[PDB]
Amino acid sequence: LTDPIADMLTRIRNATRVYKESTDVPASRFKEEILRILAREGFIKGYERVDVDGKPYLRVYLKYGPRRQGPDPRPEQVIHHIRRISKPGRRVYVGVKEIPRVRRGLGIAILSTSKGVLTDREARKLGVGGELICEVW
Amino acid sequence: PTINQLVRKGREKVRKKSKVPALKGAPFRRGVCTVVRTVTPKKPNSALRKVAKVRLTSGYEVTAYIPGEGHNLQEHSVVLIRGGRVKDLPGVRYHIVRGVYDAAGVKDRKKSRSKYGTKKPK
Amino acid sequence: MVKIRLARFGSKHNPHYRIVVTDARRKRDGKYIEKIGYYDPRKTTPDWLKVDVERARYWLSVGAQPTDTARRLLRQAGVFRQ
Amino acid sequence: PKKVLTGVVVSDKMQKTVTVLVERQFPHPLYGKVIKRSKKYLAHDPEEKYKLGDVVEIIESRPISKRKRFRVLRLVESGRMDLVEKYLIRRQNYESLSK
Amino acid sequence: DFEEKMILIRRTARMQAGGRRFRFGALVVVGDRQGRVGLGFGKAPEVPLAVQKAGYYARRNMVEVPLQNGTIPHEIEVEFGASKIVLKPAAPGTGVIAGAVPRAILELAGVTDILTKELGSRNPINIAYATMEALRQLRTKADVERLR
Amino acid sequence: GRYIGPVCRLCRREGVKLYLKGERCYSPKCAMERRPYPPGQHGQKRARRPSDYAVRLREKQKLRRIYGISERQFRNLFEEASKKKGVTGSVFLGLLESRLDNVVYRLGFAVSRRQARQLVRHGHITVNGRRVDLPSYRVRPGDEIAVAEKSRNLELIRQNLEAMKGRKVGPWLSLDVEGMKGKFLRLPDREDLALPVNEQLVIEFYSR
RNA sequence: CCGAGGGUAGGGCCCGUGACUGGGGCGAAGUCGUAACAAGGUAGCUGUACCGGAAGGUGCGGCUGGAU
RNA sequence: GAGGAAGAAGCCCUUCGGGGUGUAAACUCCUGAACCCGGGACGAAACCCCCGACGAGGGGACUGACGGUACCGGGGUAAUAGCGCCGGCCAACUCCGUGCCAGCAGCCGCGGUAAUACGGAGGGCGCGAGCGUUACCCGGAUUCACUGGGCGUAAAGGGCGUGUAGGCGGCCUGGGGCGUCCCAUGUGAAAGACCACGGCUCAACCGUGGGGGAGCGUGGGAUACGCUCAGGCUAGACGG
RNA sequence: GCUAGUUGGUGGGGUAAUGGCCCACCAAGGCGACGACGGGUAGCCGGUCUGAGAGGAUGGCCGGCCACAGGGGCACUGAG
Ligand code: SF4
Ligand SMILES: [Mg+2]
Ligand SMILES: [Mg+2]
Ligand SMILES: [Mg+2]
Ligand SMILES: [Mg+2]
Ligand SMILES: [Mg+2]
Ligand SMILES: [Mg+2]
Ligand SMILES: [Mg+2]
Ligand SMILES: [Mg+2]
Ligand SMILES: [Mg+2]
Ligand SMILES: [Mg+2]
Ligand SMILES: [Mg+2]
Ligand SMILES: [Mg+2]
Ligand SMILES: [Mg+2]
Ligand SMILES: [Mg+2]
Ligand SMILES: [Mg+2]
Ligand SMILES: [Mg+2]
Ligand SMILES: [Mg+2]
Ligand SMILES: [Mg+2]
Ligand SMILES: [Mg+2]
Ligand SMILES: [Mg+2]
Ligand SMILES: [Mg+2]
Ligand SMILES: [Mg+2]
Ligand SMILES: [Mg+2]
Ligand SMILES: [Mg+2]
Ligand SMILES: [Mg+2]
Ligand SMILES: [Mg+2]
Ligand SMILES: [Mg+2]
Ligand SMILES: [Mg+2]
Ligand SMILES: [Mg+2]
Ligand SMILES: [Mg+2]
Ligand SMILES: [Mg+2]
Ligand SMILES: [Mg+2]
Ligand SMILES: [Mg+2]
Ligand SMILES: [Mg+2]
Ligand SMILES: [Mg+2]
Ligand SMILES: [Mg+2]
Ligand SMILES: [Mg+2]
Ligand SMILES: [Mg+2]
Ligand SMILES: [Mg+2]
Ligand SMILES: [Mg+2]
Ligand SMILES: [Mg+2]
Ligand SMILES: [Mg+2]
Ligand SMILES: [Mg+2]
Ligand SMILES: [Mg+2]
Ligand SMILES: [Mg+2]
Ligand SMILES: [Mg+2]
Ligand SMILES: [Mg+2]
Ligand SMILES: [Mg+2]
Ligand SMILES: [Mg+2]
Ligand SMILES: [Mg+2]
Ligand SMILES: [Mg+2]
Ligand SMILES: [Mg+2]
Ligand SMILES: [Mg+2]
Ligand SMILES: [Mg+2]
Ligand SMILES: [Mg+2]
Ligand SMILES: [Mg+2]
Ligand SMILES: [Mg+2]
Ligand SMILES: [Mg+2]
Ligand SMILES: [Mg+2]
Ligand SMILES: [Mg+2]
Ligand SMILES: [Mg+2]
Ligand SMILES: [Mg+2]
Ligand SMILES: [Mg+2]
Ligand SMILES: [Mg+2]
Ligand SMILES: [Mg+2]
Ligand SMILES: [Mg+2]
Ligand SMILES: [Mg+2]
Ligand SMILES: [Mg+2]
Ligand SMILES: [Mg+2]
Ligand SMILES: [Mg+2]
Ligand SMILES: [Mg+2]
Ligand SMILES: [Mg+2]
Ligand SMILES: [Mg+2]
Ligand SMILES: [Mg+2]
Ligand SMILES: [Mg+2]
Ligand SMILES: [Mg+2]
Ligand SMILES: [Mg+2]
Ligand SMILES: [Mg+2]
Ligand SMILES: [Mg+2]
Ligand SMILES: [Mg+2]
Ligand SMILES: [Mg+2]
Ligand SMILES: [Mg+2]
Ligand SMILES: [Mg+2]
Ligand SMILES: [Mg+2]
Ligand SMILES: [Mg+2]
Ligand SMILES: [Mg+2]
Ligand SMILES: [Mg+2]
Ligand SMILES: [Mg+2]
Ligand SMILES: [Mg+2]
Ligand SMILES: [Mg+2]
Ligand SMILES: [Mg+2]
Repeated sequence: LTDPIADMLTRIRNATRVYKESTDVPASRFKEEILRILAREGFIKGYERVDVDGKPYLRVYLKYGPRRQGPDPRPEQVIHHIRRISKPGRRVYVGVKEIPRVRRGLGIAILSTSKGVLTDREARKLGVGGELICEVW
Repeated sequence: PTINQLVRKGREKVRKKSKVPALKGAPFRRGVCTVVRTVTPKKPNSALRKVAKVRLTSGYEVTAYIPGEGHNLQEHSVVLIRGGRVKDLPGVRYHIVRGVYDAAGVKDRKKSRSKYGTKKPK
Repeated sequence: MVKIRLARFGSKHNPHYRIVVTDARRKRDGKYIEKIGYYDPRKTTPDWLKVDVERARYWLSVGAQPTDTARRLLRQAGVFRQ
Repeated sequence: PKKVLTGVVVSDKMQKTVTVLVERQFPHPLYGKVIKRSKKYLAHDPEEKYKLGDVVEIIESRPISKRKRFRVLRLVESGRMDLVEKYLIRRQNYESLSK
Repeated sequence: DFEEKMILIRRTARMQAGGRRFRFGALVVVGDRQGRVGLGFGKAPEVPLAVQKAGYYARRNMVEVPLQNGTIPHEIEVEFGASKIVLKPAAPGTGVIAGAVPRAILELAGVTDILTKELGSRNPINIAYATMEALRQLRTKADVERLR
Repeated sequence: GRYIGPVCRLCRREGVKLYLKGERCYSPKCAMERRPYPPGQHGQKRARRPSDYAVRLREKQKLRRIYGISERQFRNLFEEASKKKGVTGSVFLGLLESRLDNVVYRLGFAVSRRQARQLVRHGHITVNGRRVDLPSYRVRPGDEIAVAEKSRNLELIRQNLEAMKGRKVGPWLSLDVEGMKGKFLRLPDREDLALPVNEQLVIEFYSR
């Protein structure tokens, strides 16, 4: 397991595409700060530090839209799209002036700065840049 | 490829092959005709297309097409050539310019005269 | 010697000079040390001469040597007024 | 200011001169990945007091010889034969890279 | 009512003993230039029938596109099979920068200022289809907050 | 230089009346009144559906032929508008309507833009007192387009200013008749000129 | 002393050219047969080996991208 | 330039009725490129001279190659148009001639006796003192794909291991602050590019003024992530 | 795979000045898959053309730096 951050984004994405109420990821302080933002932006209902077989996990409670009417009842997602940006094979860093705007504004870019994990909107306010972790909408 | 593989090897910028090597970078080349004859074209066409074997100042000896109706070109005819293959005459990659050196224009030409070295009729 | 003179810019039959400090061995319109204003011999615009006197007097102070007509245009600018 | 580098002494078989391997990192100009490059410098050791495996600092200096334009500034750390072996093991791998 | 525009009329053939026997296909987009657009593909043994049959499905398959000052809210990229369509919001003085196929769909839906690009296979059918699904997934700041 | 050949064939081709002569343009002898179909052997044949490229080309030629201006100057004015600020469409028509020969026409000094050009070109016009014989001169807000004093006793300019004594002009214009002089107030809107031209199609033509 | 270079000798690389010779591409209006595509009339393909005017054949092993 | 026929001749097409070139021409009036005379520059005020003091300051004169040019004024003649294309892409169609011939051709393709594709003609489209052609560069070409591609059968997984270098790497804590992020500061010449104004009658061209940037030097600051050093842990891995 | 002034040292010569720049001796070192050595092509940049950008291509005109003056070698004069 070479990229826990991309493994968590993928655990969520695989979980949301089958409409799970939750899914557990192996826990870490950097992961919680990333989920901390998904809640504070409504992409998730939130998480809780659970344990499985004696090992510290993060149970992430997923969130979807209203049921739909037609041949496809399955409801619209709330996290339509979440993908890794900076990777172990290619670190990606932006200064404050080059922070991108995910989806014209309707989306969030998650950064790690020396003022902590922040959205692109948060980061522009505090005027810092950092490692472009991922993007969500 | 991975990002590391791209660092190690890069992307190959492939070169373009000139379709007119005998020109040696010029827009035109002067030559002298050696063989002036007709050549039958390939399928599915049938004709007797007029071709000249030209000995170029660039050193090359090539076969250029003689366009238009009728010409006045013979062995030793000085001639200017330009790029331009004839699709249906394999090996013919160049055209002789009518109306330069010993190439006459097309007689009684009225339309498209600038492409056949024909001056304006009064 | 560094000098103070007119490097011609502009166009044909439309001269516009920059009163300039440069090494005398430079070519006329070549890399100059500093610009200290403009000059327009034809008096087209209604302010056809300008001099940064804070600097032009420095270059005199430090050694520079204006040409004849550079000096005259530096005179109409009051760099010599006592 | 006089450029200062940090590297490990990978050779000392010269009189009054040690060979210091300096390393550096930067993003690839086009592919963004962080890549490592390295360069050796012939370092003036006027007291032959620096030993194989010493992480040291060299400072840009007026020319001492042909290729010697750096003197050792100070010791940074000692006993780094782990780094000297990586360099030597690569040089030993070159014999297999021929024909 | 709804404005229509023929996009594609092609003739396909099928083989039998005695020879080939044809059939026609009509790509028609309908819309009001106000936020409502539909696309339908119609096949019939003669051109006018297929054209009319295509207008029919176009009304039975519509999409409301969230126009905002004549541009789309957010940039979107959709792949339909091997065809890919790109749409990017654009300011007032822009125009509709698009190939013939996507231009017709954006124009009739009221889009006046957008940047587009076709990539991948440029098959007009699959490109027309990919433009609809792109419009169909456009979202407003409203729906974003509604979802969260 | 400019196009100098038969001008009714343009209107007949464009399917609309372009007022390229002034007087006969309102008579029953106007070509579009008698033969509102394109010139040549095939004018009275049934038109087939035009390609999208034809449509945009036709609109562009309609807009361009109106001013009798060259495709070169046309395209250059357009390119300026494209690099200019705001909406290219408005600015294009604005910079079009700011030509001296065009303003001279709008002021009723001349019955046609051709006439205006020959007026400007023959120096019978001034700008802010300064004589200007350049048809492509750009008029600016605040200017003043007067008849040359040494030309005020000219039959053609007389009859034309007669016919304008109380004729309106564009809101962006004024005209002191009898004094033979007007003012360019501001650069016009598309609203101020209902030219039979969708200009967006001209944008789309040049975006190919 | 060094030294432009000239001289003797021996190497290396590259270009142009050569009696003759190898196969290749194209032309097509020819001669021979019909190897492949259907079970293509011996299922095909295949590495190798031996052989035959030619396509190709056969041996050994492999593959199914083989009909019934 | 304006006016100027239900519309001359000629030429082209035609169902022989007529249609087209076409307000195009002729014709009328208006203006007046050219050229003919009058005047005629800006660029040139310094060095020098005189008073002052060989300075400050003031006063005086000489000098134009371009050039009798630009330009101003006065007069004044209707006064060069050509080139490409009209099968599809691609805007623009008919008649004759030819009959797989002669020829066209960027690609697809045209020509074998009713060719919108050859040759001419009429007509049409596009540009215009230019119009086309050839060569070459970037584009379209996400067709070397960082942005922004792929590899079962389309071109593409190495015959299989083992392993060197290298690339990459788990949970928690602290030190350092190399990467990384922020602030300040130096550098980033002029021209060009861009925004505004202005000077040649416009423009081209040119002048004046305006805003930056990356990158690198320096000082200061942050520590999440990556790195490094240290200490722990057992979910990876290895062993009993 | 490359290297004998080759890489380093001591001494001296030489220059306006550091240096194997040069010489004498001592040592056996220096460089290379992060591409040495060799072959080919090319003056480099501000910029220029194109491109949505990233990028690609280019360096004529103007400005900066370099190199050269029939092919080579050389020093003299000199602040240069
Ligand atoms: S008379 Fe009619 S057709 Fe002729 S130019 Fe005037 S408006 Fe156009
Ligand atoms: Mg990325
Ligand atoms: Mg010759
Ligand atoms: Mg044929
Ligand atoms: Mg002869
Ligand atoms: Mg060609
Ligand atoms: Mg022609
Ligand atoms: Mg032709
Ligand atoms: Mg002098
Ligand atoms: Mg030494
Ligand atoms: Mg909606
Ligand atoms: Mg597809
Ligand atoms: Mg796909
Ligand atoms: Mg927007
Ligand atoms: Mg495709
Ligand atoms: Mg296609
Ligand atoms: Mg009107
Ligand atoms: Mg349309
Ligand atoms: Mg704009
Ligand atoms: Mg007069
Ligand atoms: Mg109108
Ligand atoms: Mg374009
Ligand atoms: Mg010798
Ligand atoms: Mg010798
Ligand atoms: Mg000798
Ligand atoms: Mg042979
Ligand atoms: Mg067989
Ligand atoms: Mg058989
Ligand atoms: Mg068989
Ligand atoms: Mg066999
Ligand atoms: Mg045999
Ligand atoms: Mg035999
Ligand atoms: Mg046998
Ligand atoms: Mg067998
Ligand atoms: Mg097997
Ligand atoms: Mg007339
Ligand atoms: Mg009639
Ligand atoms: Mg008629
Ligand atoms: Mg008639
Ligand atoms: Mg007639
Ligand atoms: Mg005179
Ligand atoms: Mg003068
Ligand atoms: Mg004198
Ligand atoms: Mg004085
Ligand atoms: Mg006059
Ligand atoms: Mg008169
Ligand atoms: Mg006339
Ligand atoms: Mg053309
Ligand atoms: Mg046909
Ligand atoms: Mg075209
Ligand atoms: Mg057409
Ligand atoms: Mg014949
Ligand atoms: Mg015929
Ligand atoms: Mg053709
Ligand atoms: Mg023809
Ligand atoms: Mg011109
Ligand atoms: Mg040309
Ligand atoms: Mg290209
Ligand atoms: Mg590309
Ligand atoms: Mg990629
Ligand atoms: Mg592909
Ligand atoms: Mg395998
Ligand atoms: Mg192999
Ligand atoms: Mg590591
Ligand atoms: Mg880690
Ligand atoms: Mg740490
Ligand atoms: Mg720490
Ligand atoms: Mg740091
Ligand atoms: Mg800076
Ligand atoms: Mg600059
Ligand atoms: Mg002005
Ligand atoms: Mg910028
Ligand atoms: Mg710093
Ligand atoms: Mg540890
Ligand atoms: Mg375990
Ligand atoms: Mg075990
Ligand atoms: Mg020494
Ligand atoms: Mg010296
Ligand atoms: Mg040496
Ligand atoms: Mg020695
Ligand atoms: Mg020895
Ligand atoms: Mg290296
Ligand atoms: Mg390599
Ligand atoms: Mg050479
Ligand atoms: Mg691109
Ligand atoms: Mg170059
Ligand atoms: Mg050049
Ligand atoms: Mg130069
Ligand atoms: Mg030399
Ligand atoms: Mg010499
Ligand atoms: Mg010579
Ligand atoms: Mg010599």
